[PDB]
Amino acid sequence: PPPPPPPPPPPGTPDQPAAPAAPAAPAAPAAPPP
Amino acid sequence: QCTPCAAGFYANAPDSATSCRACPRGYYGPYSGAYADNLGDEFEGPRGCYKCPYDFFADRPGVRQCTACPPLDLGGGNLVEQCTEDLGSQRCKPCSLLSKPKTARTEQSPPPPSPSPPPPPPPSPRPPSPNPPSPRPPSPAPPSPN
Ligand SMILES: *[C@@H]1O[C@H](CO)[C@H](O)[C@H](O)[C@H]1O
Ligand SMILES: *[C@H]1O[C@H](CO)[C@H](O)[C@H](O)[C@H]1O
Ligand SMILES: *[C@H]1O[C@H](CO)[C@H](O)[C@H](O)[C@H]1O
Ligand SMILES: *[C@H]1O[C@H](CO)[C@H](O)[C@H](O)[C@H]1O
Ligand SMILES: *[C@H]1O[C@H](CO)[C@H](O)[C@H](O)[C@H]1O
Ligand SMILES: *[C@H]1O[C@H](CO)[C@H](O)[C@H](O)[C@H]1O
Ligand SMILES: *[C@H]1O[C@H](CO)[C@H](O)[C@H](O)[C@H]1O
Repeated sequence: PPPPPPPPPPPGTPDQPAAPAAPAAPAAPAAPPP
Repeated sequence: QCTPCAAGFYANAPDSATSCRACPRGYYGPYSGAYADNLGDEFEGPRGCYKCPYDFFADRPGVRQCTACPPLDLGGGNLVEQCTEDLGSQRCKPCSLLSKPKTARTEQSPPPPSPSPPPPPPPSPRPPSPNPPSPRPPSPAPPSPN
């Protein structure tokens, strides 16, 4: 009798963790003069 | 099997890493397969996430490259260039108002990038093919007469 067949591959590997957003844009607009 | 850390990520060990991690805000990882040895800066390696240069900035943790400071536009015809106070920062401030200027930056600029690896060789020549069945011998003549 002939030999058996081969296996199938694994899937597609995972994606890197989606990065977070950015800062809250600025802090103090314009502190009061003296 | 082992998987190489993707771009913008570094392995938290020189040899047997357990999980890739994202580079910090002030750094950037250009290569694939960055690893972070523990000799000096924690988030730094020979191929690891480098800190952004003096002029360039980046804020996203996992990024391939930084970007230059944008030209600030306060209104009509006011394009004022911006720089950074320290070596690696995620915010670009006006170059006029920074305290320590280009004059006092005594850091020495790191070397160029070492060259790129050679290609993969061709597929090796298969061993020769098996010679055919050798021929047969002569055949026994019919018994001589009596
Ligand atoms: C000769 O042998 C090689 C194996 O190395 C190969 O099967 C060829 O197809 C055959 O002709
Ligand atoms: C190396 O040179 C750059 C200019 O590209 C800059 O002066 C840095 O301060 C220095 O480290
Ligand atoms: C690879 O070469 C560059 C210069 O091309 C640099 O010296 C690196 O330190 C080296 O590893
Ligand atoms: C291959 O490697 C070097 C770095 O070693 C560089 O990124 C080249 O651009 C690349 O072709
Ligand atoms: C097939 O290719 C390899 C390349 O690594 C080897 O040099 C020989 O050319 C042959 O085994
Ligand atoms: C005799 O010659 C060869 C062997 O010597 C072969 O078997 C032939 O079939 C037979 O006739
Ligand atoms: C009978 O046949 C054999 C075959 O070899 C032999 O030639 C004798 O001489 C013949 O008489």
